[PDB]
Amino acid sequence: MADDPSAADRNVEIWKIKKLIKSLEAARGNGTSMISLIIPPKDQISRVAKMLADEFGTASNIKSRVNRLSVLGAITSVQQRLKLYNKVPPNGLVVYCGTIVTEEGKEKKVNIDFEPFKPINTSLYLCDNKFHTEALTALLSD
Repeated sequence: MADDPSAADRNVEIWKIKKLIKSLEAARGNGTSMISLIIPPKDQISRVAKMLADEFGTASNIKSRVNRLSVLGAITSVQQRLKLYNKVPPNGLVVYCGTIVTEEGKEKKVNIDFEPFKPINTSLYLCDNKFHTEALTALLSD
C-alpha cells in the first residue's frame, strides 16, 4: 500500500464528511445545545480539557437556569469524548457534542468525534444553536 498520510482516502473522508456535516446542519437545540470543538494536530487532548473545563465551570454560573444546564450538558459530553482520545489525530481533533430535538419531540444527544479533513493549526471552540462546520467546510470552500 501507499505510505501517504491519506491520498485516495482524502476523497473517502470527503464522502463521510459530506454526509456528516449535513447531519449537523439538521441538528438544532434550545438556546445552545451544539458544541463545536476543534483541536490542532500538534495540540494535546488533555490541553483542551483546560479550555473546556474553564467554560464548564463558568457555565454553571450563568444567570439562566435552562441555559446553564444546557451548557454543562454539552461540555460534559465533549470531555467525555476526550477521555477516548489520548492525543489529537495526525490532522487534528474535532468532536461535536450537543442535545437536539426530533419531530417526535424526543431529545437525542449528538456526540461525534473525528479528525479534520486536513491539518489545522487553529483550535476553534464555540457553543451555539448549530454546529460550526467552518473548519470542515474550509477545505471544500478553500
